Amino acid sequence: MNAPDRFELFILPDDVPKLKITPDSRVPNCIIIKFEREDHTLANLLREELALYPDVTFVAYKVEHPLFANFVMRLQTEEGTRPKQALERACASIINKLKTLDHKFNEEWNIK
Amino acid sequence: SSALFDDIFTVQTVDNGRYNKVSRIIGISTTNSAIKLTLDINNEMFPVSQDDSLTVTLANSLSWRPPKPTDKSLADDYDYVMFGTVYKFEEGDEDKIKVYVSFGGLLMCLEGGYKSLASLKQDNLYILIRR
Amino acid sequence: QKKAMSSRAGVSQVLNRYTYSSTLSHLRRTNTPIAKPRQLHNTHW
Amino acid sequence: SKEPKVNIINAQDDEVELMLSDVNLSLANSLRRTMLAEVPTLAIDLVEIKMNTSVLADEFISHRLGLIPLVSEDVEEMKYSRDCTCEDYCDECSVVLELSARHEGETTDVYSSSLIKVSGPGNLNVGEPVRRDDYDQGILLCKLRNHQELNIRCIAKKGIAKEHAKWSPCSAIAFEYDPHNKLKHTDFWFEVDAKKEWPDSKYATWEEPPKPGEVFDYKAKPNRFYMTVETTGSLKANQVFSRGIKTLQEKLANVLFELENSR
Amino acid sequence: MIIPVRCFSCGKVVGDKWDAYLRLLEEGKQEGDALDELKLKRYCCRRMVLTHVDLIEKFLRYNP
Amino acid sequence: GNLMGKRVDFSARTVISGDPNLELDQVGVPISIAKTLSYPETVTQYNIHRLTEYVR
Amino acid sequence: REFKIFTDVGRVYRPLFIVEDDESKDNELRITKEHIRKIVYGWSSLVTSGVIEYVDGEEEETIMIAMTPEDLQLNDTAKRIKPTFTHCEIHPSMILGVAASIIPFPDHNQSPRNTYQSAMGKQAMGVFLTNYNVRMDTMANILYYPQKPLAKTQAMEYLKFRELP
Amino acid sequence: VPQIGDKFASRHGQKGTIGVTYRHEDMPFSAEGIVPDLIINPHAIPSRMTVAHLIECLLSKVGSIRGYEGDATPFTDLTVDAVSNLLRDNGYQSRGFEVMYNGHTGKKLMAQVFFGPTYYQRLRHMVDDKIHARARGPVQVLTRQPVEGRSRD
Amino acid sequence: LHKMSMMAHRVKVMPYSTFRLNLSVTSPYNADFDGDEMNLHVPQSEETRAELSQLCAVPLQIVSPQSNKPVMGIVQDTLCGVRKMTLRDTFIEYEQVMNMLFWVPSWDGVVPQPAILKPKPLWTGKQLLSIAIPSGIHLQRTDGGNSLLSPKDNGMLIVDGKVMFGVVDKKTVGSGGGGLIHTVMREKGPKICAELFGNIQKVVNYWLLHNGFSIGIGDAIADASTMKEITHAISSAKEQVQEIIYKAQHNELELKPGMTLRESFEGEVSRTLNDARDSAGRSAEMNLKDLNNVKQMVSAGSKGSFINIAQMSACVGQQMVEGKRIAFGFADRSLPHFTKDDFSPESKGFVENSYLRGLTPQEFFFHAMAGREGLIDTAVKTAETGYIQRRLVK
Ligand SMILES: [Zn+2]
Ligand SMILES: [Zn+2]
Repeated sequence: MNAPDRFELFILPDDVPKLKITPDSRVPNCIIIKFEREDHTLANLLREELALYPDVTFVAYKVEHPLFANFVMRLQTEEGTRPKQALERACASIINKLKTLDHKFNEEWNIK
Repeated sequence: SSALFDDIFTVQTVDNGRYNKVSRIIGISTTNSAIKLTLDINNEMFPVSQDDSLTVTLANSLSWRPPKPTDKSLADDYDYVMFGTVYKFEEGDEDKIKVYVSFGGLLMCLEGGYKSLASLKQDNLYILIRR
Repeated sequence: QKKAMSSRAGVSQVLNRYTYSSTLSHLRRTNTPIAKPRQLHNTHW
Repeated sequence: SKEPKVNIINAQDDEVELMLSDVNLSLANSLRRTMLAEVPTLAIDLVEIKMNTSVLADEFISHRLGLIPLVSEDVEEMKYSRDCTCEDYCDECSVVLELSARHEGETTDVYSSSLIKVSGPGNLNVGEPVRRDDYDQGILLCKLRNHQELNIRCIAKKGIAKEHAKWSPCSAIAFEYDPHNKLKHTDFWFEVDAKKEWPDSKYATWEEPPKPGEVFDYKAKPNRFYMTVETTGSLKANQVFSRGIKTLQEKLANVLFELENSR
Repeated sequence: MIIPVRCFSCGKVVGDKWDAYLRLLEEGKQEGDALDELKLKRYCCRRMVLTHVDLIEKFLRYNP
Repeated sequence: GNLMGKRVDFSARTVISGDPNLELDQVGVPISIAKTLSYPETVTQYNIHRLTEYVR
Repeated sequence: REFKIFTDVGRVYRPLFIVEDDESKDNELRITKEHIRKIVYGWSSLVTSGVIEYVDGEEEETIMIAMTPEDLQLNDTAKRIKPTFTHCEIHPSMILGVAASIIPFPDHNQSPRNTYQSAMGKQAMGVFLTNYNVRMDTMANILYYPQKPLAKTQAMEYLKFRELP
Repeated sequence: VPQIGDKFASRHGQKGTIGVTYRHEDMPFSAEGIVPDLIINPHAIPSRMTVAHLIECLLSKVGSIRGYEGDATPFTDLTVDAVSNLLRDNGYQSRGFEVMYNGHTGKKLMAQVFFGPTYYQRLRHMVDDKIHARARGPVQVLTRQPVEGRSRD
Repeated sequence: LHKMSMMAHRVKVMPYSTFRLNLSVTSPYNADFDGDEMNLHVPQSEETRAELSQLCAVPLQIVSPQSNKPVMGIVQDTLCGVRKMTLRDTFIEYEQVMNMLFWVPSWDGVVPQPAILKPKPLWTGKQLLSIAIPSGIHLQRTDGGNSLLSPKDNGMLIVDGKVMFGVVDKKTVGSGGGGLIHTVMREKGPKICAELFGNIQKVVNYWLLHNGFSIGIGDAIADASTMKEITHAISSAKEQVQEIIYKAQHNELELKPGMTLRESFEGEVSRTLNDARDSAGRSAEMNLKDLNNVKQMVSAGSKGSFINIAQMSACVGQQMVEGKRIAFGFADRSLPHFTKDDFSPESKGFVENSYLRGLTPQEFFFHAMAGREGLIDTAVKTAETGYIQRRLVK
């Protein structure tokens, strides 16, 4: 009756970006990234793999409001080091970890 | 850049007054018999039983940087380092003083009277302990 | 009927049909025309 | 071998118990829900009822069929009819099925086996009424008396558990770690003795007890996780893990693509 | 009112188990065990059939 | 009944449910309702731009 | 020193068990396990054999009723503490009407609460009849998939509840 | 369909409406896999005092696992201590309680929860039968003020 | 019936057919979600709006003029949990300490020095909760046995807007006089304090969301030996009654001045049964450790009190109507299942059982007649007070 159409939790509508990055004035070298159409599934995963990279000085996230499947992530790192890269790497590291996993899950499997 | 306290005490007793993971201990000084110490502590993180020889130190110095300082200074040559603030300066008769120290939720009490020019009235205060 | 409403209204209603136990209750219902009557007496046991 | 490591446990056709070690909890949980909610499947979405003398109403039946598990082997090579440049739907983007059931023998039953697959499969095992039943006719839809008819026509589509529950192939998933509370990420309730009053978990048999004389290890983090992935059929439990890893990747892909588009 | 495809609580199918159940009753005289063998472990999927009230039967005795 | 208190227009009523992520003074309103109640706001060369979007 | 006789039409009455001291070898309920297993034998005979009597509110005044048939003719420190006989109570859980009759363990809730459910029950959804598919009545609701409760009262057995959850 | 507003209740005066609706992931769960369909607040217990609810839950958590029909009838010879032992014979905690992992992070809950199957009636009084909003609509005749009831706008 | 029964709120359009209101503003209207409906009115002039924000704004209403104290505090979950979250035993690590500051809209953007650095760097609730409290907020308490080193972690001391020691609950964040709310309005202003809520909320709820919390029958059972220790306090009390009934069926008792021998008979039974139940529960009260959830919800101050627990785990108590123990509707007796002139407690309405044990028929009945009285006026004083009110207004 008043509930949106289910498929609005992942499909982006007419000109709208998945990612929105804003600079932080509060402190030097900091940003707040607005993620569209997402949740804890992908969020918490990025947050985690950042406290592994001892080059990240800060990494938190939050859900503005539960009705809308979105979330803001605020990250702050050391001097002259762009977070995006550490995000790429650790994200790639996930894929590598997963590439390995996949493989390691295939050989393991085969022995049945 | 100097020290403001150095003394080994002895656990008079350990109290776990309704705390499954924290115990409040008390102990007198080995030097003067006027300096007492009351301090709450994480019995889970740092176990301690009655009759122990601990060395307490203090002072304020060596956003909040994460670790990384492994190849930087490290005045952490100890095994317990809390941060907090001090509030009151009480005088129990004579010229004996006694400051009350709370660490963001963790209380502490010092007593004696010989820091009439050592223990300041600022917020700063870092606790240290060893062995 | 007539210009004689000087009767009692409540008697005979529109049998509930929300749930079975609802309908049941309704037939097994008693009324009582009007601080003491409302009390739950012993005799009700 | 090295960094992350897999350790499959007892696995069958409709389950895959297993141990995932050398990984952060964060990522286990992440993967957890991805199977539960974001794995492509295939369920009926549009129903063009032709005849129905059943005691059940139209949309009552429509619901039922939505949950029934269909094949999803080559499910990954299809597009949503909405994205398909064909007005509405078609073989190149949808799968149509028929169903007619007339009551003649004056109680006739309607099992899912009576469904044909009139539309074009694009030549790939998929869109088939997954039967694991011994005879060949899983899930009895309904019964009917004397002269009651029933003519349907189902159309199936992609979709995921997010869009609707009628999709997810998971259906319950076990997850536990550190059965003997050593990390103390919990404070057990009790009246006298915790150990005796608190049931030992069947996973407690794969790890050594605490052992008192040892102090509390603190620098330790949540490593090794005992799971179990139940399946309903449609996709082999293994793919139901791979595709997840992959869908997550596909997401992780755009996460890297969209990234560039912001450079 | 007929059996519920997939259990609300967890999701596991439960459409097929109907005829199987009503048989393991009539003859083999089981409950607990039947279920256990039907592969219905945890109470979540369990409660669905054992709590199902097949109304449809009386409805089917109706004309149209 | 009708004078010391009367039924009035521009009013609505529904079912309440609390939200722990709404500022103290806020009040989440159901889309349906927002699409029903209006407010006479005069046209001004400062909000025309915003109004011209809203009107289309 | 008086005798009240009422034949009247409109007198509420309940049924009770008869005790009678017919034991010339000690001090016991007239009913036996033979009447039981025997259950041309209606309820009218169960009365035509002097095994139950209809005691109205007035007559009650001058009688003494025993609660539990058994007991009223060491312990576990967990269970509930329990505290000439002329009549016995068929069963205490029969003093309830439709509403409370469906409430599990009403003797464990604050009584005024039971009184609430006693009303809300008359406002839930389910199935109110089976002919429903042939009724042209204004307003009516049927719960998609019903479900008989996981816990029940022996009395429910007479409220056909299992067939109409 | 039940909506984020429809009213519900058990058989213990524990009436309540929907505040939100989560899915399987977001939902808390137990090692076994088993996940809840409903989550009501512990605060609705202390002053309501309705304890049988908690009991109805336990009993019903046994008949579920044991497959045997659960008798709840009034004054019989069944106690919480008795039931608790039977539930210990089957495998799960003697009081019902189970461990749960927060559906968002996967990390365990520092506490334990009273997880157990309880009967729930879906009382009528669903939102879309109450939701009403008007701005200058059908006016009454005698008064000329608006009209009564949401049904007549 | 309140000045606060109507307040201006900021509109936030959201989906789904329902009015979404904040939790803390529940008690002013005195509403719940068990089906309650709410009326909404929509302003129409340019001035009307100003009038709505300058006189009816929620922040201005924070302080109720009738009792020169607030009328909105922290309820249920948020209250209940903030207590836990506050305890010395409550520690939080970086990973969570990050997601918590982020959740605070007002965060100054400065991470406070960890209360621990030594092996693993942890924090405590008391700490983070303070980041929601603005600078310059000075609070001093002192309860009963309260002195600069609170053993049981009692009292409350906040300087510069940072928690030093003590637990936070009903007493410290309730609609009370000293109330931390009352002070932030007065010291900082309406706006900031109205915002203060949202922060304190988001933070607590989040923590609880991860720490979890529940309640179940287990939180209502008394020790194995305690259930015995109580029994003989009811047995002895029964005889301590039988004694004074014997000592009454002998005229060996005096009429408490101003009262009738019958009234004076009453006067003792009541003070005997009451005091019994009163300690009966108190025996369990101190027998329920500081982890028992039901207890927690009593210390937190978020629902129920001693009495409640008592009536659920020990003895419900004696029932009564019109001030006197169950009358004699049946000539010279409570029920026909009793010997006439039976003055004992099982007849005059004394439920010796606990809800946990499941009351006897008789007891179950009496109990209702007592409750029955409640509902009566609750369906009369509800509008008769309103009647009495209407006059006062008019
Ligand atoms: Zn198409
Ligand atoms: Zn299930």
